[PDB]
Amino acid sequence: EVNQHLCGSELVEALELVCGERGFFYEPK
Amino acid sequence: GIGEQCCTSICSLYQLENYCN
Repeated sequence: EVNQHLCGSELVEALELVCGERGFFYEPK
Repeated sequence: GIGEQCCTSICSLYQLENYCN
């Protein structure tokens, strides 16, 4: 089951589409 | 809500756009 989910640490990829260049406040608690 | 919470699907990327810098 290798889908584009976001479990473990693959969410940063989803947030990459958010701003990407400018970056984001990726501070997952 | 920015950790891997989104695991039951892919979470609308547009929804994560608010987290941009």
